[PDB]
Amino acid sequence: PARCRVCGDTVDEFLDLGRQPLSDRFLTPADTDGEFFYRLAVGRCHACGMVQLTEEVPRHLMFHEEYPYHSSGSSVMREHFAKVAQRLLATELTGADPFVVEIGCNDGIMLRAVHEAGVRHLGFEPSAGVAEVARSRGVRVRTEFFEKATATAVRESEGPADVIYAANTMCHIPYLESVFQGADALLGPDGVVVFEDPYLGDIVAKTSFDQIYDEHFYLFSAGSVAAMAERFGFELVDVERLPVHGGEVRYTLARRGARTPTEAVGRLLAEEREQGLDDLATLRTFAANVHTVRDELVALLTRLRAEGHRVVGYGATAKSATVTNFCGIGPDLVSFVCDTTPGKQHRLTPGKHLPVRPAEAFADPYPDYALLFAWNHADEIMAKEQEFRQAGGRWILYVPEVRVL
Amino acid sequence: PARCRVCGDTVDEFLDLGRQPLSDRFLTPDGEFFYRLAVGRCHACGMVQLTEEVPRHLMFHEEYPYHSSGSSVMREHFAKVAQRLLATELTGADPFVVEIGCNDGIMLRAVHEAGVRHLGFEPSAGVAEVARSRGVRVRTEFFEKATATAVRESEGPADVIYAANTMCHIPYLESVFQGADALLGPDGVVVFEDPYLGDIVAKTSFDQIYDEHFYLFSAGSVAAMAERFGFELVDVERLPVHGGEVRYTLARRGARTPTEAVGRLLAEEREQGLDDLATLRTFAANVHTVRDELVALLTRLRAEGHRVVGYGATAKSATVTNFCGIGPDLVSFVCDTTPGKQHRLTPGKHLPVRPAEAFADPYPDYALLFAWNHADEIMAKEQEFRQAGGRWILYVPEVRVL
Ligand SMILES: Cc1cn([C@H]2C[C@H](O)[C@@H](COP(=O)(O)OP(=O)(O)O[C@@H]3C[C@](C)(N)C(=O)[C@@H](C)O3)O2)c(=O)[nH]c1=O
Ligand SMILES: Cc1cn([C@H]2C[C@H](O)[C@@H](COP(=O)(O)OP(=O)(O)O[C@@H]3C[C@](C)(N)C(=O)[C@@H](C)O3)O2)c(=O)[nH]c1=O
Ligand SMILES: Nc1ncnc2c1ncn2[C@@H]1O[C@H](CSCC[C@H](N)C(=O)O)[C@@H](O)[C@H]1O
Ligand SMILES: Nc1ncnc2c1ncn2[C@@H]1O[C@H](CSCC[C@H](N)C(=O)O)[C@@H](O)[C@H]1O
Ligand SMILES: [Cl-]
Ligand SMILES: [Mg+2]
Ligand SMILES: [Mg+2]
Ligand SMILES: [Zn+2]
Ligand SMILES: [Zn+2]
Repeated sequence: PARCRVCGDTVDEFLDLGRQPLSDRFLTPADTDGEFFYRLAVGRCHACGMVQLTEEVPRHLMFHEEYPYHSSGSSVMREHFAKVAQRLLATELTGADPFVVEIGCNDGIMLRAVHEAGVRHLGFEPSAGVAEVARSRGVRVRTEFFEKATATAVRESEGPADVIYAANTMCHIPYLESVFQGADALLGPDGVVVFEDPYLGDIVAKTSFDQIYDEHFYLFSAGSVAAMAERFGFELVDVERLPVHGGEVRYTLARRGARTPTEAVGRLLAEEREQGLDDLATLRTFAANVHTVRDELVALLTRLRAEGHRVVGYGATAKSATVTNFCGIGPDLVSFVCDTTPGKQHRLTPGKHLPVRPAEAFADPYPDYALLFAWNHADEIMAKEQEFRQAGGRWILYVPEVRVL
Repeated sequence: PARCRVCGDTVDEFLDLGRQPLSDRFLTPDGEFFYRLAVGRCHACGMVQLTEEVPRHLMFHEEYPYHSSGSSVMREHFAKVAQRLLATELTGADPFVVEIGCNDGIMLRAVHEAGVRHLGFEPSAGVAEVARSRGVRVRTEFFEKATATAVRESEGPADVIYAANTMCHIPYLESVFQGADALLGPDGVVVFEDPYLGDIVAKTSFDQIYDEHFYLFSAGSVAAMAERFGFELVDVERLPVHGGEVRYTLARRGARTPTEAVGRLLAEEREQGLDDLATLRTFAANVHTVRDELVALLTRLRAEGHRVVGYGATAKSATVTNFCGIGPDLVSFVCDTTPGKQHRLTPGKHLPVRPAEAFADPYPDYALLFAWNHADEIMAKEQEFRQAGGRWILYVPEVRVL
């Protein structure tokens, strides 16, 4: 059976999402025959507790020059990261020439604020097209993967870092031991690694299975991160819940013994215990709920198609690949998906090949129903689409359950 | 005989913050108003409330120096509120939102831009003209039974009545909720967000207690006030703004099913013991502790010869300075970005208010952070101060130097 990527012990599988494409490999017609697939399934290490995918997707297939996710296409997320820059600038710098490092800086949504404040900084972004965005904003960015050797080389040329930050990146990286070897080389004396990622507790509580796909190798919790930190000579010393991306936790890891864990760490552990997050049974109940959501969503879409309604998807999310492929949802059930990201438009969604169109197509004419794939952005979207609702249009949500609004 | 402004039963006092000035009344350099600031808990309905009501025309007036749109974080916060209300509550052919206390109208402007019918109530003439300037329909009236009833009659039913940092400012809740009964749709709701009692107690954030904050709402006291007025607490949400708030959703009794969040927050109040006067006494004890340590610290520092400056001329700061006895001998002046407040003096204790630039002229040894709710923003801005060896004094949730 599978072996844990953190500790090497045995992983018990609890959800099999079947054959899946790369979530962010939007296709032209020419690409469909060559299309990569893998088996997506999730399990729990019985030793260390880390919840993780069973099949590692090679990193160069996911992250590469044409990687299509631009972080700065959301107002809520631009403002989130401006506040992140402030937090780090306020609490994690010392001395005359402090140094902020980000792993997975993308289009520079966070570091651009660090730069504008005059603080020395460096991002690692192996996806060149978004890295060019970051650079166009004044950000220093190496087009390379953060791992032990690259971090260690930066330590020599740039000196110690006050903080290494990563958002929606650390869970994308199976090779955590290399990353933390790199952090141990690169951080200064009072340095920390601060990372925020989709939280297992929220996923389980919301039945948000679409948070499970190729780029989410780990579904972190405080318990698993605490064990992982200790294994690599680090220590979980602070936790913070965040509402973005469906529910996340931001973890702060110091070298072991360097800092006093905050009371927040124990509080979140107790939440996990109240949730039963570390019982496989809870995880099995999750998997049954995932199956109910699939049946109810497919039955709803099938009925709306039978009635001759028009259904269109809203937001070509990476997440949505898990939904379409696990649920068997093709162009017969959802005619196209509207998305604001220019590089996603005029292409086909992974595996199930829904056409992606610009947002403007949503109004020409308005559909009867919009399937909200970008449900983590619901208020922004439902707010602005007033003409849709005035014409009687309805929203279909499937988190935390299938429902029509 | 302290009487509950919601149910009229007896209020038991648990904290006395002494003689205080009006919080937002900054002085040019004799006729200075003081009132007694103290807080108690109605033993019958649980509502925590000030023991003396400041007459409202003294507080809310033409030159009121808070514009909501002044802060980036509240601009951002209110954009999201607009999106929330528009997404969740303002459904139908021709939905109508009313706001109590719309101020300079940032929130309603997004409702106006979405093409939704609305009306702000804003009795401060000046902020009201700003809101109008942004396209917001505003009456320059206090929201109360009569004014709300007439809006019902010209404009028809409202889907939502919303209030931010305003409901806690209004003693006359019965009048407000009558207004809302006249004016709300069938499935309409009153949605309001205010500084949360549970956070105040948890953070010993006693500077949240001052003239404008007449009520310190909890889920429990809100549920009881709602039921008194024939409404029902059907939703709650915690918000990090202004030191910790909760947003309460009220519908008419039986109109909606309370969300699971209402019960969870009531549980957290059970766990915190928030409905026990003993817990409030403990809080009052901690406030006294905070004063001792802060005073003792500032005194040590100025004997040691160090220079101290305040950062942010907040409304809240007046409670701290006057309760703690903090005058210009302990803390030399206060920097602030509100032109409105600059080159005037602080209420009661009289620290002078000078613009942000004065902080760097030269930097002090210690900066006493009154605008503690904006710590990241402020501390991230002030890189040279830190680089120069500066230090920050905070007193929430406890006195300490970072
Ligand atoms: C607000 C808005 C968005 N949209 C569109 C824009 C995006 O294409 C998509 C949203 O993608 P959004 O939920 O942010 O991330 P995705 O699930 O892809 O997830 C990606 C991939 C990644 C790194 N692995 C990850 O973990 C999260 C961080 O990011 O929706 C509109 O059309 N109209 C809109 O008004
Ligand atoms: C960010 C920043 C602020 N500053 C300054 C700006 C303000 O004067 C003060 C902040 O006041 P701020 O915490 O918002 O509210 P106050 O307690 O006044 O409270 C007021 C009174 C009122 C309506 N009753 C209320 O409840 C809240 C909503 O608003 O500090 C800087 O100098 N530099 C900065 O970088
Ligand atoms: N080993 C590694 N080092 C640095 N970046 C990496 C990486 N592996 C993947 N990435 C980058 O991680 C990013 C995840 S996208 C998330 C971007 C941004 N921090 C946000 O929160 O929105 C991608 O741009 C991808 O190229
Ligand atoms: N009965 C009443 N009706 C409407 N507005 C009122 C009121 N009593 C006070 N106000 C106004 O309520 C506001 C409180 S200040 C808060 C303003 C804004 N809602 C915000 O959250 O930033 C002031 O503008 C004050 O003039
Ligand atoms: Cl399964
Ligand atoms: Mg230790
Ligand atoms: Mg539009
Ligand atoms: Zn393991
Ligand atoms: Zn009472």
